[PDB]
Amino acid sequence: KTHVQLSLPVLQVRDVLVRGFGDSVEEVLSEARQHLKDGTCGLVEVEKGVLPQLEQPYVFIKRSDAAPHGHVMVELVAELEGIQYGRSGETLGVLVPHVGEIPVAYRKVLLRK
Repeated sequence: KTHVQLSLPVLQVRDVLVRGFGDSVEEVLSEARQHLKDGTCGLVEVEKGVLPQLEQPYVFIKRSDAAPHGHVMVELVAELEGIQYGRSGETLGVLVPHVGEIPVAYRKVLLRK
């Protein structure tokens, strides 16, 4: 399937134990996609002070369309030293590995895979 319905656990930035997916734009997009497939991917909602507490490169989910079955359509865009790889809509948050942190909410998304 080109799209997969996911429910992503929303994590508080200060709870996150593994603060990025790796060391290159290509690696973080790779790892993010693997974790999304394996149900081991969390979402941190971006506000003032959040991104400097996480590791670059960043992986965002961005709204790709204006929402089947409550699931917002999203795609992956990476960022490293102020350059983004991809072009999409508004940021829903930054993806991180999920290793058992307690979420505050779930974000229903339809991921372009």
